Amino acid sequence: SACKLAAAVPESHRKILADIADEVLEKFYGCGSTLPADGSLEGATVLDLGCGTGRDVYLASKLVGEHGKVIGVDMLDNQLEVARKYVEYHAEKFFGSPSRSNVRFLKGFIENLATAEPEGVPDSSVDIVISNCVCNLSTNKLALFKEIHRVLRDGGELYFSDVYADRRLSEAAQQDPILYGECLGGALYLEDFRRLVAEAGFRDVRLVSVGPVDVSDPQLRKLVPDVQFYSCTFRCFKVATLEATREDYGQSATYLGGIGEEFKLDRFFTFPREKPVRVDRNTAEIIRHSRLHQWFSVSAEQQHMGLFKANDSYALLHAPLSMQVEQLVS
Ligand SMILES: Nc1ncnc2c1ncn2[C@@H]1O[C@H](CSCC[C@H](N)C(=O)O)[C@@H](O)[C@H]1O
Ligand SMILES: [As]
Repeated sequence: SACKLAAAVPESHRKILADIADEVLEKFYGCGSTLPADGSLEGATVLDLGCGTGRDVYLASKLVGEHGKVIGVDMLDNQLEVARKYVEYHAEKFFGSPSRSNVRFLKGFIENLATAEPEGVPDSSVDIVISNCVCNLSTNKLALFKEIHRVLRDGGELYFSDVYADRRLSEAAQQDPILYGECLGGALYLEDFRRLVAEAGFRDVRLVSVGPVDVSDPQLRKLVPDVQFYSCTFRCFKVATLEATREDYGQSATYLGGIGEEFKLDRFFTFPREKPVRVDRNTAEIIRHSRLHQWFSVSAEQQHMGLFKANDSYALLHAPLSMQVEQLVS
């Protein structure tokens, strides 16, 4: 019904999740994973938008390690006061519990984290911004995405899970608070998403995972007849030199190990240890300016060879976003 792990949980996250307070997991309902299984998180500052009971906040906590930091934001006392419960519990995980926790919880609206109350979230403080089945619920999406842009460091990354549509919803369906409350009503047409995040400073969206979402309950399915709701997990890097098109300047880039046998960046790129792999300029700028430069040697720009076609799905790479997400999902 939208808000439920609409894919399997990744392996590494399971080991952890076992150890997460069961209360936090009874409650909790987002479409799939909003946190990489890269291994790329040690020492990061992660912010969660609409964190609720803090499932993702506490999973991030273990992932970042004792010396990274997590900040869940949520608008509701009732959701926050549940997650605050287990700060100390989950400090066992770091051995020295009642003291060793990274996490903290701010109360505020995600469209404005500068007024989040315990304390605000200043400009350029965050490495990763996550969210699990929450952004579809915003009222001013452009405002939200700009806000996210204000708060990431340069080379930082919006990496998040949310529910998206085949097509714009009818004027009617927009209004229905039942539909909206099931995290379907507010969901975005994939092409309007891309348009917005770009309007807001993110010109390069990359799709990690797509999930079938089905309304079944036909009291709803009437207002959205031919719609096909999705659950997509998207990374958008904050990097000033990205263009809206994946141009090719001759560069390869090579994963050096440190994490696993291979680093998998998106559906299109998989760098295994010490094997160079050709990339478009954006993909290079991402690696260079993000936290990734440390596991990554990256060739120099050369001559422009027009649109990047060095990939075996290059056709699709350049396709609209709707088409990308029909083809994966089939
Ligand atoms: N405009 C807004 N500002 C801040 N938080 C919001 C919001 N609209 C909805 N939320 C929060 O969004 C959450 C949707 S439920 C998802 C909670 C969490 N991501 C999980 O998977 O458990 C709720 O906890 C709600 O409090
Ligand atoms: As939801």
